[PDB]
Amino acid sequence: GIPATNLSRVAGLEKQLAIELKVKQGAENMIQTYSNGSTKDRKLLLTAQQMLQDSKTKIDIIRMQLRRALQADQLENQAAP
Repeated sequence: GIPATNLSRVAGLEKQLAIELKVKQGAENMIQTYSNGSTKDRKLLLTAQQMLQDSKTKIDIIRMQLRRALQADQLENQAAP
């Protein structure tokens, strides 16, 4: 998964982030819309709330993985004993 033509590792991590935005942003859009007046569904309201909580949690997890990816690839001098 070298950061070059391969784009194997980059594509995997990048796509994951994209999916998160779709679900997270999607949930937020629904929550705000409900407050407006149109839908204002109570059952749906809570449902979206749960969606956002789970979605955001996974995002932070993936972010950590990214940083870890760069650390491993970099190595920096001799590997620590």
